[PDB]
Amino acid sequence: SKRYGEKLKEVFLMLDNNVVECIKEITESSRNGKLVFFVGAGVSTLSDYPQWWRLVDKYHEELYGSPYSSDEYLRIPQIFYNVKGEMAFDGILKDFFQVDKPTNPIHDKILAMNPAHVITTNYDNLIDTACWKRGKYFSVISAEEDVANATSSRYLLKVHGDFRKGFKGENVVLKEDDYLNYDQNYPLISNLMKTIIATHTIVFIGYGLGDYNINMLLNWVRKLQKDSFHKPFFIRTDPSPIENETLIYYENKGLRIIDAASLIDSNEYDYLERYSAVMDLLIESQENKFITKDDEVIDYIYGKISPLFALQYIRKIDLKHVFE
Amino acid sequence: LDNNVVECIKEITESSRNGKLVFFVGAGVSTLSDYPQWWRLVDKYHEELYGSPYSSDEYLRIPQIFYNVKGEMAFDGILKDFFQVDKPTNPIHDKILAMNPAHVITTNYDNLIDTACWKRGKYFSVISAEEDVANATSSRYLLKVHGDFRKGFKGENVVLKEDDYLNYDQNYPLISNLMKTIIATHTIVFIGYGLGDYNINMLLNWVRKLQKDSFHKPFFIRTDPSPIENETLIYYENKGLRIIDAASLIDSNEYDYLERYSAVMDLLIESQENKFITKDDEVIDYIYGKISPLFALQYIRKIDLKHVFE
Amino acid sequence: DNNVVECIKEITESSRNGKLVFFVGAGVSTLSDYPQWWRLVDKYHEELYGSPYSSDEYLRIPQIFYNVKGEMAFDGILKDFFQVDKPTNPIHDKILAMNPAHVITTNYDNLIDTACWKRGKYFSVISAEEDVANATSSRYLLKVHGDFRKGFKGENVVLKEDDYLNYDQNYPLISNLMKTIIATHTIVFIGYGLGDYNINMLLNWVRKLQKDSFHKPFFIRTDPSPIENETLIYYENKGLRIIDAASLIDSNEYDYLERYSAVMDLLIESQ
Amino acid sequence: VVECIKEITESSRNGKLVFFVGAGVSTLSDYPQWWRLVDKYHEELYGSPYSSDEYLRIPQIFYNVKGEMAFDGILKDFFQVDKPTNPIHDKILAMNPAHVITTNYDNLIDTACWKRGKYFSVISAEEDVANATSSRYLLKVHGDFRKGFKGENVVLKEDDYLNYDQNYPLISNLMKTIIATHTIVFIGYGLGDYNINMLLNWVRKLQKDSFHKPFFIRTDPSPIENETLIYYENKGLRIIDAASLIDSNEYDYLERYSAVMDLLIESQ
Ligand SMILES: NC(=O)c1ccc[n+]([C@@H]2O[C@H](COP(=O)([O-])OP(=O)(O)OC[C@H]3O[C@@H](n4cnc5c(N)ncnc54)[C@H](O)[C@@H]3O)[C@@H](O)[C@H]2O)c1
Ligand SMILES: NC(=O)c1ccc[n+]([C@@H]2O[C@H](COP(=O)([O-])OP(=O)(O)OC[C@H]3O[C@@H](n4cnc5c(N)ncnc54)[C@H](O)[C@@H]3O)[C@@H](O)[C@H]2O)c1
Ligand SMILES: NC(=O)c1ccc[n+]([C@@H]2O[C@H](COP(=O)([O-])OP(=O)(O)OC[C@H]3O[C@@H](n4cnc5c(N)ncnc54)[C@H](O)[C@@H]3O)[C@@H](O)[C@H]2O)c1
Ligand SMILES: NC(=O)c1ccc[n+]([C@@H]2O[C@H](COP(=O)([O-])OP(=O)(O)OC[C@H]3O[C@@H](n4cnc5c(N)ncnc54)[C@H](O)[C@@H]3O)[C@@H](O)[C@H]2O)c1
Repeated sequence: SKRYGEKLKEVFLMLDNNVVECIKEITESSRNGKLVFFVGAGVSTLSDYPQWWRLVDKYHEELYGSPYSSDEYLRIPQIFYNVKGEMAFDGILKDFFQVDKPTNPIHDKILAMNPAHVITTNYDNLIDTACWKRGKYFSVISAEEDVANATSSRYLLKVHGDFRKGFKGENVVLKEDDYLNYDQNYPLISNLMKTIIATHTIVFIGYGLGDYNINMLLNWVRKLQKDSFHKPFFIRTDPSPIENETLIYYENKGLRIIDAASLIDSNEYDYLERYSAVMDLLIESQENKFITKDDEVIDYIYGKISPLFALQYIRKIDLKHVFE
Repeated sequence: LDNNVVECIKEITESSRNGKLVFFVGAGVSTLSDYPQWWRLVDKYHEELYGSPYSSDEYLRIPQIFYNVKGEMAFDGILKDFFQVDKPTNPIHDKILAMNPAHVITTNYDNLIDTACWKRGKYFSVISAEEDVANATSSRYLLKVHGDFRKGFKGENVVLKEDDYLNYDQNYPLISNLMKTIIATHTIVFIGYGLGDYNINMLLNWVRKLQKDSFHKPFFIRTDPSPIENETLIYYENKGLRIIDAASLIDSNEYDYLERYSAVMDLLIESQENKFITKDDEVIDYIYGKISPLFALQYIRKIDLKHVFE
Repeated sequence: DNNVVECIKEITESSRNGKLVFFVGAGVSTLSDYPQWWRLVDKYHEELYGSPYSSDEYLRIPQIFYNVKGEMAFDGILKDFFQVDKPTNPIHDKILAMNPAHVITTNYDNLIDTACWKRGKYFSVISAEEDVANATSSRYLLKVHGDFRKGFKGENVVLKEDDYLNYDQNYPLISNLMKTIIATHTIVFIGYGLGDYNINMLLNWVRKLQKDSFHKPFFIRTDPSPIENETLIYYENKGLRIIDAASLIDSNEYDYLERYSAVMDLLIESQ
Repeated sequence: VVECIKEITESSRNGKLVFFVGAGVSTLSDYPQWWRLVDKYHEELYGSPYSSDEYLRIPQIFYNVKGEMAFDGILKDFFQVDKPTNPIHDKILAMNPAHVITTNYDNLIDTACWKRGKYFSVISAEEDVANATSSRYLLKVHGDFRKGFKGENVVLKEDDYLNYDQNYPLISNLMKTIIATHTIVFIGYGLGDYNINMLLNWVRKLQKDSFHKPFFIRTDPSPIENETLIYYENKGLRIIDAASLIDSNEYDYLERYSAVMDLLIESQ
């Protein structure tokens, strides 16, 4: 623990200026309550939740008997649904996603950032349980109707649905038709997601850069007026570092990319190490662990105290809350 | 009043108490403060374009023709000289504010709602442009979907010409999405709008595409001089609107619009604290609504009960 | 003027070259004593409320009547108002004689159909999705808004507000054919007003085309008064080359047939 | 296959048969497959070398970072070649197509039509739609290099495909009209090709029986899987498989091309 903390401190000390600025911005958004987390399949896989390539390859085994491009990801489930029946599709869905898995530490770190909302394409309930444990209530929206009757100000928006109503394929977006008619089938959910993106600070965690949903979001963001939105933060946790060409392309596309592999060296299959590196960097920056010089000490104290310069006297009891 | 009107009042007041009431204020409320109606601008454009002096499509066409012909400078100058006039804030603006709306969406370019919010001591983050959406300093929005003249009395800051309406979804994606989200997640009351209004019917067309029971029917405060024909009410209520008719609300003249608006506004406000229970069944229903959640607890302190009943 | 004669010369060259298609509207059908649309709108309004129309009302009133009274009443009114033997007015004969490549008509009557049949000029009539795929002829008489060939019902026609709302979804093949014919031929807009809903929709579509990637359609404005200069320039920059019958000749308000006949026969002679 | 060849022969005799020539036919003429040029782009970006997304993205990434000049330079060095027209070109033209629609941006089909004596008003840009001087059309729906080997004249990157309708309204309208008014036979197209699937997505919007189901000539080595065949025939494509039509070698594609084309021609 102490060794890991010291190594994280050294990593922060040798961190690049752009990455430290990104960390500062994310921490400021968290302090302001305007931080939204967009969780992908990486966080779900961190809890060994069934991966989608597995589902697609069982579908392909049923279709052709021998067990995958990105287009295939949507075509194969569609071919199974059409050639086969919806009953077999739903049976596979239930047999595979009808499992109970723990909430890996990345869920805890995501919830510990105090995100205003947690958007996710994951049909699992890991994030819901994680927010239940922490005692903060998130109104879960996974169907069109759920949008209207939202109980709380904080949203847990599963943009692709989930299996709360049942392990049926009409509850989730998995096949090609679901994606083609998503705008027509999920008007309210899509509008809510876009509004949350526009009004909040979005951090993409668990997504590959070439993911379908990320590219769709960037396509939509292209339409927005220049400088009318804040560039979302993209936590990239792929094994190998990010190529400079891809990094520049996707940063010009509208992302501020924090590459986990570029901060901490780890084994090719040590995804949890990279997720933890990024999330722990953010959390410790939140937890004042990385402030060492007296200059940063004065800056932190001033940031906490200066607003109180407007008041004539501050109760000593209040000073406790002033310093959390 | 009629049972359906009382039900609309109850729903509106419950939403206002819960903080989930959004007010969609049209041009009628602004005109209530003598603000120049758009038809005045359209007639001025027609008089400048032709010898002298409008359909719904002409509303957008004549400004568009004047633009294309006489220049953005001329269009802008007409708008500036016609709109750069200070006006007072109506008692109906203050009634709307006193309803405690979560958000106030409006298709008005004036600051009358802005001035009323500033006077009433209500802090709303004003969203009149695309950049304002991300810069919203508060969680309650005063959303001018058609822009305004805060940046300047320019024709590019507001949606007046036909081209502006044609490319609205492309020029105001953030604002349009925000309006649709607020409509979906809130209780919407339309005031100052004609039932055949362009914006109202565009919103109804959008709602047509939603799921059958995935949204709450917006409340439409209709304040035209004559009572709504039963055929029109049937047509528009089947389209997702719950209409509170002011003409049916009270007897009034043909051109006393302030009284018609104030009837509905006051009837809503005074019902804010009204239990709306007269028979014993309603009283017992209200008491059960107050006391049933406490059935989970084994015992309730009597001194606590005062908070249960406010 | 140079403009009028040059436009008519262009029309005649299109006719001679064989790339001429006529977009026939409501005025041409109204000439031969055919109920104007606002007459049916007034009929629906009277049935709805008992007393008597903007562009939006044109669609909404039939839509309101269909929604409340029902589809059966809508179809009954349509039948009793449109089932009638009517004569092919001289403008039909003139347009046919101009040897159009195709006839694209927003009118749901059979007038142009009967004119073609009895005049010897054969067109494959396309008024429904099934027509486009299986049409014997290569030259189409395209009724974009359908007609009553199958039956006097509102489902075969585009009248209500919802019919115009879902036209692209409901008439993909017909709309594609119309736009292709507009792109690949010379369009003469006869029987339409400048502020027409259909004309403005077509101009909206044209606005999205590549700059000077098409030939501006010819708009025959057979209206009572002369066209205002500002309106004329506005609609000429919208991709329309307008030939006005209120400036070509002089007549009174009700001489609509005279305006049509003049603006058509003069072009015919110029060829 | 008998009914499909009967229908194709009927269309050819009547004159209402159109051919959709894909990249496969030009590849037959040793014209580089698209994935080869995608690998070329991927080599100058990351240094060392394919789904549809990457197909459209690698060119897009190179265009964005490297610039327009490098994109056009690679295009010029990659397409400044002359390739003989296959016997497949001649066989396809032997049916006297009403129109020929191809996504290939080469000039193989133009030269084949010239040599065989047929005349098609080749359309490859927007301004060519109005100026066409014939009812016969050769619709190059993805542009051409006739105006020069410039990136903006063709549709081969992600941005081009995304804004195709907004940039090719007339060409898209003409293609859809030709498909609706004719019977279409697809030749040299991947059964899972992006353009073919976009066409199928558009077709699923049309009302049932309002269009002739297009013929898809599949020339892959292995026979089309029964599940894939059933799915893509339900979608609206009548699939004729050359792999199952006659046994063939894996890398000998011309044999299946000729098998299908000559089985259609001899069926005349
Ligand atoms: N062709 C295919 O797409 C395919 C098919 C079957 C299996 N696989 C294998 O599955 C493995 C992982 O899933 P994927 O293929 O969808 O990755 P992916 O590259 O498609 O998804 C990448 C994103 O998901 C996260 N992620 C990926 N793998 C993870 C893992 N094992 N644990 C935790 N987070 C992970 C990463 O954070 C990354 O941002 C890969 O090694 C892949 O080779 C791939
Ligand atoms: N061409 C024109 O439309 C035109 C031009 C000049 C005058 N007028 C007449 O003057 C009045 C202008 O209003 P409109 O026709 O645009 O209404 P409208 O029907 O277009 O607007 C409807 C809404 O505006 C409100 N409203 C209407 N008139 C109002 C007024 N004078 N003061 C405050 N609120 C009002 C109503 O509450 C109603 O909900 C109308 O009575 C109209 O007949 C119309
Ligand atoms: N539409 C209405 O609500 C309304 C109200 C009063 C009068 N009118 C009548 O409408 C006619 C023209 O006005 P509009 O353009 O608004 O009508 P409209 O909506 O019928 O326009 C049809 C177009 O066709 C041509 N046309 C018009 N009347 C014709 C006729 N009798 N025969 C042949 N062609 C004709 C003109 O180009 C006209 O613009 C006049 O006869 C007028 O008496 C209509
Ligand atoms: N996940 C993936 O997508 C994946 C993975 C590994 C390999 N591959 C593919 O293996 C491919 C081998 O070729 P392919 O069959 O997939 O081609 P293809 O996918 O480009 O199919 C193109 C079409 O053109 C025709 N064609 C293909 N090759 C031809 C040739 N040499 N000559 C004439 N016509 C030809 C084919 O019959 C097919 O109709 C590579 O292009 C590569 O993309 C794909």
